[PDB]
Amino acid sequence: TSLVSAQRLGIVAVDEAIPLELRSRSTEEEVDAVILAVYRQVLGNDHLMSQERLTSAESLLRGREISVRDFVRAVALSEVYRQKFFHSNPQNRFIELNYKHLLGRAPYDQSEIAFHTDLYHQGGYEAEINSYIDSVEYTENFGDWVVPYFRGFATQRNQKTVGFSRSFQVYRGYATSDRSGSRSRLTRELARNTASPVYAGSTAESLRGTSAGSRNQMYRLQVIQGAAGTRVRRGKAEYLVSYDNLSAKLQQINRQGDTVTMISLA
Amino acid sequence: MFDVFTRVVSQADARGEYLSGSQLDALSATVAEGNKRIDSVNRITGNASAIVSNAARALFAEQPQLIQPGGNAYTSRRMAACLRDMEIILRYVTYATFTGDASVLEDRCLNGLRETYVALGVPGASVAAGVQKMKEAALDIVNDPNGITRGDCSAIVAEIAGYFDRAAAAVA
Amino acid sequence: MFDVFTRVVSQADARGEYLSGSQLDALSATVAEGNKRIDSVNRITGNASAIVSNAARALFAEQPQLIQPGGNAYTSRRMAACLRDMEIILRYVTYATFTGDASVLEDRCLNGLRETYVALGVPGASVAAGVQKMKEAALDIVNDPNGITRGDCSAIVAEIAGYFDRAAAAVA
Amino acid sequence: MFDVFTRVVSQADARGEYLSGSQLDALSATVAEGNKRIDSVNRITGNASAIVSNAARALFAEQPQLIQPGGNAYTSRRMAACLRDMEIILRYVTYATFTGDASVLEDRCLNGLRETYVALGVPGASVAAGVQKMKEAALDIVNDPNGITRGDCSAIVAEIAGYFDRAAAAVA
Amino acid sequence: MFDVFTRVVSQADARGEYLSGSQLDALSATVAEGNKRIDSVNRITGNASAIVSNAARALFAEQPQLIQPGGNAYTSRRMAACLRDMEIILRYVTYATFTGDASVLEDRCLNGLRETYVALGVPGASVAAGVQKMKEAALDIVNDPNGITRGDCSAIVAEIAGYFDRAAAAVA
Amino acid sequence: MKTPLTEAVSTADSQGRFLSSTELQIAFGRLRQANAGLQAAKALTDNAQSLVNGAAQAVYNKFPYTTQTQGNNFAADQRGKDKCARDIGYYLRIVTYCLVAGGTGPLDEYLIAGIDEINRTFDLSPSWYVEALKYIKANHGLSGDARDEANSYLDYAINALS
Amino acid sequence: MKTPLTEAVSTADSQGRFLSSTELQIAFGRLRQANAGLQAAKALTDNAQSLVNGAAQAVYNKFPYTTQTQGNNFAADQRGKDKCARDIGYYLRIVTYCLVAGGTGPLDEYLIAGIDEINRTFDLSPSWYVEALKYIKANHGLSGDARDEANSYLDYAINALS
Amino acid sequence: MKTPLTEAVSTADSQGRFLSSTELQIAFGRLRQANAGLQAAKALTDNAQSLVNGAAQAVYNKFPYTTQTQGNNFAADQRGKDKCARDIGYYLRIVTYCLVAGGTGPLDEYLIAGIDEINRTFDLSPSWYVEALKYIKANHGLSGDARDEANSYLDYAINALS
Ligand SMILES: *[C@@H](C)[C@H]1/C(=C/c2[nH]c(/C=C3N=C(/C=C4\NC(=O)C(CC)=C4C)C(C)=C\3CCC(=O)O)c(CCC(=O)O)c2C)NC(=O)[C@@H]1C
Ligand SMILES: *[C@@H](C)[C@H]1/C(=C/c2[nH]c(/C=C3N=C(/C=C4\NC(=O)C(CC)=C4C)C(C)=C\3CCC(=O)O)c(CCC(=O)O)c2C)NC(=O)[C@@H]1C
Ligand SMILES: *[C@@H](C)[C@H]1/C(=C/c2[nH]c(/C=C3N=C(/C=C4\NC(=O)C(CC)=C4C)C(C)=C\3CCC(=O)O)c(CCC(=O)O)c2C)NC(=O)[C@@H]1C
Ligand SMILES: *[C@@H](C)[C@H]1/C(=C/c2[nH]c(/C=C3N=C(/C=C4\NC(=O)C(CC)=C4C)C(C)=C\3CCC(=O)O)c(CCC(=O)O)c2C)NC(=O)[C@@H]1C
Ligand SMILES: *[C@H](C)[C@H]1/C(=C/c2[nH]c(/C=C3N=C(/C=C4\NC(=O)C(CC)=C4C)C(C)=C\3CCC(=O)O)c(CCC(=O)O)c2C)NC(=O)[C@@H]1C
Ligand SMILES: *[C@H](C)[C@H]1/C(=C/c2[nH]c(/C=C3N=C(/C=C4\NC(=O)C(CC)=C4C)C(C)=C\3CCC(=O)O)c(CCC(=O)O)c2C)NC(=O)[C@@H]1C
Ligand SMILES: *[C@H](C)[C@H]1/C(=C/c2[nH]c(/C=C3N=C(/C=C4\NC(=O)C(CC)=C4C)C(C)=C\3CCC(=O)O)c(CCC(=O)O)c2C)NC(=O)[C@@H]1C
Ligand SMILES: *[C@H](C)[C@H]1/C(=C/c2[nH]c(/C=C3N=C(/C=C4\NC(=O)C(CC)=C4C)C(C)=C\3CCC(=O)O)c(CCC(=O)O)c2C)NC(=O)[C@@H]1C
Ligand SMILES: *[C@H](C)[C@H]1/C(=C/c2[nH]c(/C=C3N=C(/C=C4\NC(=O)C(CC)=C4C)C(C)=C\3CCC(=O)O)c(CCC(=O)O)c2C)NC(=O)[C@@H]1C
Ligand SMILES: *[C@H](C)[C@H]1/C(=C/c2[nH]c(/C=C3N=C(/C=C4\NC(=O)C(CC)=C4C)C(C)=C\3CCC(=O)O)c(CCC(=O)O)c2C)NC(=O)[C@@H]1C
Ligand SMILES: *[C@H](C)[C@H]1/C(=C/c2[nH]c(/C=C3N=C(/C=C4\NC(=O)C(CC)=C4C)C(C)=C\3CCC(=O)O)c(CCC(=O)O)c2C)NC(=O)[C@@H]1C
Ligand SMILES: *[C@H](C)[C@H]1/C(=C/c2[nH]c(/C=C3N=C(/C=C4\NC(=O)C(CC)=C4C)C(C)=C\3CCC(=O)O)c(CCC(=O)O)c2C)NC(=O)[C@@H]1C
Ligand SMILES: *[C@H](C)[C@H]1/C(=C/c2[nH]c(/C=C3N=C(/C=C4\NC(=O)C(CC)=C4C)C(C)=C\3CCC(=O)O)c(CCC(=O)O)c2C)NC(=O)[C@@H]1C
Ligand SMILES: *[C@H](C)[C@H]1/C(=C/c2[nH]c(/C=C3N=C(/C=C4\NC(=O)C(CC)=C4C)C(C)=C\3CCC(=O)O)c(CCC(=O)O)c2C)NC(=O)[C@@H]1C
Repeated sequence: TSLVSAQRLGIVAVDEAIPLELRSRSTEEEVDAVILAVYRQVLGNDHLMSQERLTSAESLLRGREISVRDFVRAVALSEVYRQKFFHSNPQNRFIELNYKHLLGRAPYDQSEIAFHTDLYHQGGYEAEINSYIDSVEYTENFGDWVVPYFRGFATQRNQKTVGFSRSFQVYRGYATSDRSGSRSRLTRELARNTASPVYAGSTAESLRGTSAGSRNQMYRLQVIQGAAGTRVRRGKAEYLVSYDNLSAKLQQINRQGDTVTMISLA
Repeated sequence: MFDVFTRVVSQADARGEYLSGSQLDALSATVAEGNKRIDSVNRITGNASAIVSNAARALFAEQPQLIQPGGNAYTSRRMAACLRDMEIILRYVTYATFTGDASVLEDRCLNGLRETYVALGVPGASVAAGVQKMKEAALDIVNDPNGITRGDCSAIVAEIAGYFDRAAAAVA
Repeated sequence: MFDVFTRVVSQADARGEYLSGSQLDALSATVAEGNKRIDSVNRITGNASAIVSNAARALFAEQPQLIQPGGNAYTSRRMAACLRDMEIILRYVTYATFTGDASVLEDRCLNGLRETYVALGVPGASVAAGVQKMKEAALDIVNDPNGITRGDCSAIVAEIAGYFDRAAAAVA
Repeated sequence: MFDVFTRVVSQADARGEYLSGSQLDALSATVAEGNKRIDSVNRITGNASAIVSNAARALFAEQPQLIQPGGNAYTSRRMAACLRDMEIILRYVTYATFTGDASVLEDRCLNGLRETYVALGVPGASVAAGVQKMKEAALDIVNDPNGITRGDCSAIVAEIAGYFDRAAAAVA
Repeated sequence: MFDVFTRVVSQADARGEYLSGSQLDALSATVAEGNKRIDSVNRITGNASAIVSNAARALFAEQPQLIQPGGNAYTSRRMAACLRDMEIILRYVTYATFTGDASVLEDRCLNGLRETYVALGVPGASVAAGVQKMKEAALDIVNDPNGITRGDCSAIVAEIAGYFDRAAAAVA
Repeated sequence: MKTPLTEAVSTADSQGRFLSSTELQIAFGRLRQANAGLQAAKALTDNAQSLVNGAAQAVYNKFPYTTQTQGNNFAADQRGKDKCARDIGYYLRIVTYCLVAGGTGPLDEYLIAGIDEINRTFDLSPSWYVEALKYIKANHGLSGDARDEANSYLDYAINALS
Repeated sequence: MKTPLTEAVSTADSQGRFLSSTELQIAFGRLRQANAGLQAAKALTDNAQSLVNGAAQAVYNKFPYTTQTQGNNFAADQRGKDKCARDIGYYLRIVTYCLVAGGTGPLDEYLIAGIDEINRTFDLSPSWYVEALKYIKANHGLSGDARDEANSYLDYAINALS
Repeated sequence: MKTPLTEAVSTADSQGRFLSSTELQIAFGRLRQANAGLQAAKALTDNAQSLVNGAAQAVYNKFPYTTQTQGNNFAADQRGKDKCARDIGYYLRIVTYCLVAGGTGPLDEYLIAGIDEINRTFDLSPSWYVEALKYIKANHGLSGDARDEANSYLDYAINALS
């Protein structure tokens, strides 16, 4: 997005990224750059050890035996990808990782989860991975020669608006990676077809003044609450409390039986 | 909240403009409808309990899954909450009618209601159905020609229908 | 994921220590149970389809609300998903039995499953009931003395029961 | 791709020898021409839209069959593509001028272009003619003596003319 | 890919026949060789780096043109690529030894390698020579009688030699 | 085909790794099993006709409508009885391949993949084949390791069909 | 963590399959090996100090410059000698893990992944560690399957360094 | 082959753009540098025999065991000294290319890419070449921009080796 919003949201570097295409008669440097970009994208920006590199697939790409899309698929099917993102993750976390890594977006609806859980149950891991790379969405955005890149922060034809808000759950900043498994932050909002506020970059910040206690820190607690006391006006609530009152607030929420969905510094 | 008059005022102040003759004339016409507005509010209010309970009974009859064990309206506590929500919505609809502006209904009642209902598992589409039943009963009551000076309330009745429709659309 | 061996290794490496003679003996004792472990895995696997379908039939007979129209297992897609979940849980329990460590079951199957079911409205208590039915049929299959070298499998059977119990706890 | 420098380096390395004194002197002469090369790239670039649109207009006037219904540049998508190709070729010509080596033009623009046009049914001979018209206007623009430090640019103009001739030949 | 067992299965299936007693006995004879097969894979694997590095030094000593400037193994990338290719071929020979069938080596490594090297300018004959040197050292390593239960590994050594010869013949 | 040795190499190849001790242990595991598998294959092969005939009759006994109803999918005529025996023979023969190969590879490759579509298209009940497979489990006469491996493949097919 | 049991499940999980005879055979291969692995681990563990000391000395002898030359990367002082003996001890300890685990997993994860970057950054020669590993091979005193497996891990580390 | 002129076009081409003032300014940057680079390349080239022999002896002095120890990787014989002298000459010659090209392109393409595997496979210490490159840095006699650009490439090679 434009500087005014991208700066607040921590996505300036994403906005200025340029799709990388492997051209005919590319140099050795250009192939090297492409291999690096694929590893960064498909492996979610993990530090890649030399022992983990796909020696053979790299050779074939460099020899123009296989396309960039073939090389993306080789990496996605590799044991490295499996160990990083599949063997230690629940399925729905695995699926959103595939959407981030391979399509550069967040899942749009629960039925995408259902489709891919069914496909894994039917044809296993390879069939699941191939669905992303062979999809119309992959072919029309990246084709055979362009390295995948994150798309979720830009208006895409045939996207859902909530794809933009959800992007911030799966993209956590430039200096981040999908390395620790874990659970999906998207589970509830996918299942119930809703959206969640975007607290990223500097949008989590809230004013302190003289009301933020001894450490001048506020914490934002997002809860789901019901009336099991004073009247509850909203099923979803946020509380801003200082560090000194944070234990009391948790205990209050806990005593009321309400669910904490997220807590972060404000 | 805004009423029919302050709504026009707020727009004019932002433009730095006196209200125009046409706008003043439009408000004059609103004033001429006042007695019929008042009567409609009084008629819905006077029948509020019947409207809510009949709509609720009709709703549960058509959607028995709501009150079967495990249903969202099952147990006294959830049945009570459900009846309260029906009353709440009807009440704010009457507020909007009284003020002649939807802002009270939108700000105080509908804003966030879909979000509340999804978060807590309340079947919004069933709330919408009940609202529609309350709409039909209230409009019948408003339109009843007995015991009232005869006249044409179609404009106020249309405005009231718009408020119920907003309420139904907001919960689903 | 860890197996019974690498579980001990990982703990030892974090402490910078060689495995103690006690730890090696305990692992040697694990090896001595290896054939029973394999037999239990083979037996459960050979009866997977019967185990899942029988438990599913019993579950729906015991809990008819699941398959009534509007129920969570009504419609072919949801019924198919339900049968799939039963099979998935059984499959990872066999994995954990095979490896002698729960990490595969916990990481791949149970982690976040409760939240998934709550989010979707899948009745986790019913899933737990289904798991319990699968467990009982599984352990009987494992313990059947017919057609196998006779011996005491009580330890393996207890370990397997622990995996089913962990699954049942997790979903509800 | 290569530039005028790395072209010499690459040949030197294959022979395992340092650049001769005359090769270094020759590159020094290339450096002495750097400002004129930069000016020519800037001048063509500044007039790119005019160069393309004028040559295209001249081409269609000279070759009306191209734009008649059924002609290859008929329909907006085909005309659009034709204009794009003219600009692509001009752009890569400037790249070659900037670097001082044809490798960029050959590798990234002209490689496969004849086969592309043959497969599409694009008349390659008409493309070559359009490239000739772009060449003509470009060299006049580069040689325009006004508003620029005076000097002899004939060498750079010859080098540019070669790149255009290379492009025209690759299609025709 | 095939292993020694599934190679026979696939042929039998193509004819719609059970394996004959002669075929099963042949397979049983292979089983008897299994320990020797495993030892040979282990020995080659344990010395893979030395086999490659010594074979490469010996090849560049006999064929110094490969490592002079402009030679095909000159520059670090080409030298590293050359050493990689040697290790890849050796790796696939151990796969074939391990499976007891040449398909993995042929399907994945050799099929198309000649054509690939021709297009790259890689001297296929020099590659074959290097494969020969690796073969000779590898067979000596397998045959080392020290530190192993003595026996006749002539059959397994002949098979391994055949795999090296396939590799050598496939490049030149 | 999926067998202990090819899967070992396939995994190693994808990692670009030489075979290590893990793969050697897989090979040893195959060797422990091979002779019993080869013995099971010979025993099933020798009694193939008896098993196939017996299994086919077991199906007819349990599903008598198959020999009484006219239709392309049933065995009321000699044509269907021959189809049926052939099919049961296929299951039996491919099971012996699995014992030779040491895995479900042959079943997956030649029979199981696509069987759902075949049975649906030609209106063949998978319950028929389950019964035939159960008969074979009950009559092949194997014991010990040979019995355990054979039954695992018979059950693998049975589970695939249900 | 490459290990026979984890590999078997990893593969089956990737395929979304129950464990089959292929994986059961893998488990048998492990069982055939495990006791020898544990015995080797015990023997290396009990002799840990002598093996590490001997190995470090064998390196110091083969590369005397490492004891004579100043620098953070050499063993001229006690600090460097400590670091060196510590490193060789890491190699030995993790090798015992491989014997317990039944695969190179522990070497892959704990030691080998990234070792190239460490040796280059801190200017440590792989040949030093190769000598240390050669000594351990020549002096662990193991025999039989314990020897074969332990050497496979010692050679795996050696090959990874060269 | 990274150089200012190719990088400018590569960037613009990736964006489908004509060259703009940005790329023009890169060219001016190249021009400002090119004459000093060409001067450095001549100076290095004319003294190459001395710099290479001097650098090699500096390696031999700093690492005397390289001239005393038998082994294919060491220079105790004439064969190794010729290999060592050749290798240092490669570094110097390719460095002069970087001065001609105005970037590290030549070092990246011809030398750096794959050097880790070579040194590891043939057991060559990168410290030897670091010392050789350090000798050249102190003995090429350049000043001004020729010194600064030339040292950047020698430093670039050193950082790649460390
Ligand atoms: C549509 C709403 C129906 C309708 C209404 C209607 N009402 C009037 C006029 C009046 N109604 C009142 C109301 C009240 N007087 C009171 O004391 C109270 C208690 C607080 C109330 C609610 C009044 C004061 C009037 C004005 C005097 C009169 O009696 O007429 C009209 C006539 C038009 C007007 O604006 O005066 C109308 C049309 N009539 C219908 O037929 C609809 C079913
Ligand atoms: C043939 C190409 C025509 C021609 C060219 C020409 N140019 C110069 C000299 C210069 N031109 C520039 C250019 C720029 N300065 C900037 O700041 C930018 C904007 C990004 C540009 C494009 C510069 C810096 C010089 C040097 C200073 C000067 O003005 O002299 C010359 C003179 C010789 C030289 O090589 O410098 C020439 C000949 N001259 C003609 O008559 C042709 C029509
Ligand atoms: C030709 C290859 C050489 C040769 C081999 C040979 N080996 C055996 C027997 C065995 N070898 C092993 C191997 C291993 N055991 C392990 O635990 C591991 C580490 C993972 C390995 C590699 C085993 C288990 C045996 C059987 C028991 C034994 O200790 O002997 C033989 C004997 C014949 C047989 O089939 O067993 C032979 C011949 N012998 C030579 O002389 C050749 C140089
Ligand atoms: C509790 C699980 C039941 C039980 C088990 C049990 N099994 C054994 C021994 C063995 N079981 C096997 C298994 C297989 N061999 C094969 O070839 C296959 C197919 C791949 C399988 C699954 C083996 C190899 C053995 C060892 C040889 C033997 O037949 O004895 C025992 C005996 C103890 C042991 O550890 O060996 C036992 C107790 N026994 C019961 O009574 C329970 C109902
Ligand atoms: C115009 C009346 C107001 C305005 C608009 C504005 N919007 C954006 C950015 C986005 N708008 C959307 C919305 C959608 N994308 C979709 O795909 C869909 C349909 C499914 C919708 C509804 C999104 C996702 C974005 C962000 C991503 C993108 O920009 O492509 C901007 C740009 C903000 C920036 O900083 O770039 C603007 C300006 N702005 C006003 O001031 C008006 C009130
Ligand atoms: C070293 C002084 C300290 C230390 C570091 C450490 N970091 C990680 C892991 C990661 N570091 C990063 C950071 C970046 N990645 C980027 O791309 C960028 C630039 C935009 C940065 C700054 C990331 C993303 C990771 C995670 C991904 C990955 O690990 O591959 C580790 C590894 C932790 C682990 O293995 O789990 C370590 C050790 N650790 C210390 O103890 C020092 C204080
Ligand atoms: C029986 C003693 C007399 C009687 C009963 C009667 N009840 C209703 C309607 C309702 N009954 C309930 C009660 C409950 N719902 C709950 O969830 C629980 C807590 C677990 C209780 C106790 C409710 C909520 C209703 C209204 C909604 C519904 O119909 O379910 C009726 C019908 C009333 C109507 O208007 O439909 C009747 C007839 N009536 C008698 O005459 C009996 C003596
Ligand atoms: C009845 C037709 C349906 C139904 C209702 C139902 N609602 C709730 C809970 C809440 N309803 C609200 C709504 C409001 N509260 C307010 O203060 C206002 C603003 C003026 C509104 C609009 C809220 C906030 C809640 C949550 C807090 C509370 O319960 O008071 C429930 C209970 C949910 C639960 O299980 O806790 C129910 C049952 N349920 C149905 O099945 C009908 C379709
Ligand atoms: C009738 C033609 C024959 C027959 C029927 C029969 N069906 C079942 C069990 C089930 N039937 C279904 C079907 C559906 N569930 C759905 O949600 C929908 C889509 C909306 C369909 C079509 C299912 C899912 C079941 C299993 C679960 C359940 O019992 O609800 C049975 C019993 C099977 C069992 O094992 O219990 C029977 C008997 N049987 C005949 O013989 C008839 C010719
Ligand atoms: C059956 C006894 C009960 C039941 C099940 C049920 N589950 C879902 C949906 C999901 N179940 C899972 C779980 C997994 N998927 C995996 O891949 C794995 C790991 C390998 C697990 C544990 C998931 C992820 C989903 C959501 C995605 C999907 O739909 O596939 C449903 C469907 C819910 C819906 O809204 O469609 C059902 C029906 N339901 C019952 O009523 C039984 C008690
Ligand atoms: C008429 C309303 C005004 C007008 C027209 C005008 N057009 C051109 C030139 C072109 N017109 C087109 C348009 C099309 N070509 C197609 O193939 C199709 C789709 C089927 C369309 C709509 C094109 C492509 C050109 C350029 C090439 C050509 O000349 O054929 C001109 C001349 C422009 C020039 O520079 O020669 C004119 C004059 N001009 C007016 O002033 C009218 C008000
Ligand atoms: C215009 C002077 C003439 C003309 C052109 C014309 N070209 C096309 C289509 C294509 N042109 C290219 C060429 C390139 N694409 C590249 O990326 C580059 C290298 C960077 C080049 C040189 C390609 C690939 C196509 C096909 C794909 C595409 O159009 O994007 C057309 C359209 C053909 C059609 O049938 O649509 C046309 C019309 N046609 C004339 O008549 C002029 C002589
Ligand atoms: C070394 C003894 C000889 C030698 C080798 C050499 N090979 C290449 C380039 C390639 N080699 C391959 C082969 C494979 N890649 C794989 O992944 C596999 C397994 C499927 C094989 C068999 C390929 C594909 C290439 C091209 C791509 C790449 O460079 O990686 C080179 C490089 C040539 C060049 O860079 O131009 C070399 C030097 N060369 C000799 O002179 C020796 C005889
Ligand atoms: C000198 C500082 C020390 C030394 C050198 C030495 N090097 C080798 C062998 C090789 N050197 C290289 C290096 C390159 N080859 C290239 O193409 C380039 C890029 C242009 C470089 C930098 C290579 C690839 C080899 C191996 C192949 C070959 O034999 O040429 C040796 C011999 C190693 C062997 O095992 O034969 C030696 C001796 N040795 C010392 O002791 C010096 C301190």
